[PDB]
Amino acid sequence: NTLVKQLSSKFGAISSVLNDILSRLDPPEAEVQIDRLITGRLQSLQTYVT
Amino acid sequence: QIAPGQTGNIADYNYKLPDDFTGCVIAWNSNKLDSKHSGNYDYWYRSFRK
Amino acid sequence: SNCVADYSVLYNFAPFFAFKCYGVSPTKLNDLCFTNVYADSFVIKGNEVS
Repeated sequence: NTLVKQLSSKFGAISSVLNDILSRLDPPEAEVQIDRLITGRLQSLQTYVT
Repeated sequence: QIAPGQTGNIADYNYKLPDDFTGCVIAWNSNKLDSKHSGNYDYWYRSFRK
Repeated sequence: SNCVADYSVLYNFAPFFAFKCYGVSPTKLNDLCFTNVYADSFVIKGNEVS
């Protein structure tokens, strides 16, 4: 439940929904917002697996 | 206007760089070489496109 | 409100000194882009544009 609920967090991004980031921003900024979301999800997956 | 992530008549219809472009854009004032009092037909922009 | 906004007209109205967007990038404004639209119009000095 915790791992799924972490998907709703922004982790510093404008929006927690990946499709909103791709729709609103051009590639060079969207990549930064995505990298922030990736970092947050990577932390959540490593915590879950550990 | 000649830069990654830019928009306008040139970025949109004449010269576009990739958004992961690397390299240098060098610019200088050429008023004493290109200017003509009657104008110069040879220089234009596409200004419309599909 | 209740308008099908088309943003290419801004480029038709004038060349611009600045066009900085936060949370959205140019050319992505032709998808759903606004909810409650407010346009704040004012005159400032060039040194104060930043």
